[PDB]
Amino acid sequence: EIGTGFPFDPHYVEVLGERMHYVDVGPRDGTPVLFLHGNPTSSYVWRNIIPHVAPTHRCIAPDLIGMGKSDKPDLGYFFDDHVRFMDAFIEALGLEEVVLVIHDWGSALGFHWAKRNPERVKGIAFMEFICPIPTWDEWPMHARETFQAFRTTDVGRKLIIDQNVFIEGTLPYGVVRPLTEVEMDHYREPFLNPVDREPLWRFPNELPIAGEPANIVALVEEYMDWLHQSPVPKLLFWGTPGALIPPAEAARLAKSLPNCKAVDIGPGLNLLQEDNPDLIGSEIARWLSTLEISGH
Ligand SMILES: [Cl-]
Repeated sequence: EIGTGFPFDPHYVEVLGERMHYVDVGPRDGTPVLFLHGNPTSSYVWRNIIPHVAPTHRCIAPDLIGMGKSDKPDLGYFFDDHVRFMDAFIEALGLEEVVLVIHDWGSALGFHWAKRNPERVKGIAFMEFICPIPTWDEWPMHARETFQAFRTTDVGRKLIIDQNVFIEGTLPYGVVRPLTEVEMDHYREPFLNPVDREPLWRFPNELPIAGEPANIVALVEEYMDWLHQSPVPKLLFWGTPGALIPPAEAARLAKSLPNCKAVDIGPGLNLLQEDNPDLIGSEIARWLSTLEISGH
């Protein structure tokens, strides 16, 4: 009873001269809800969540540049490249105020956008998000060893670029329930050609771990300090054991962040959307019905 289909018409918009693919469903009668995926997923990750929200709120879910059905410009696919394209995507759709629903690298994009444009963010739903990781000791050995290997230019590229391990390993390892072959083939579609795998390797190399890279550590601290002082409505989803956000950290954030509701999805690792999309979609729709936005 977790759906494998993608029941949305294709949309594409030109952004900095490149095409970006996106979902866009639901009425243009209020504040749209912008869904931002991370590594190594696409808008496909939101397929079972959006249908709970779309009847009453417009849902917009882009594929990041170099990912999903978006174009593949010859870039390094550093976080700042994703910032440029996601800022331009939001402007190309003429979005004014938004609600954010964000995950993994999509959460870095959304929180960084919110810090720069705080008056335009009416709420943030977030899960398995990017915050500073001051020590490798915070991760279990198996995850520590694999990401330390990923964060090399020789070994890391052989694994992610040549062997496609982020798709063939990290992805199904991040879902507690078994991902099916149909779902794996959806996630594999953008990365059939090894030369298209650059974003999958640059992303782990950008993760703010033990002080490096220092520019990402600084920007992440900046948007976490922003979040910690912001009155914006917040909805945090978490699972057990989690990956980036263990239960103990979710419990801390539930008390430290202003105007925050936390929801336990049950068993989960990084890809919570693949373990309990029904609860995540149901709870986003209930929370949207409490915000001071059109339709309240
Ligand atoms: Cl990553």
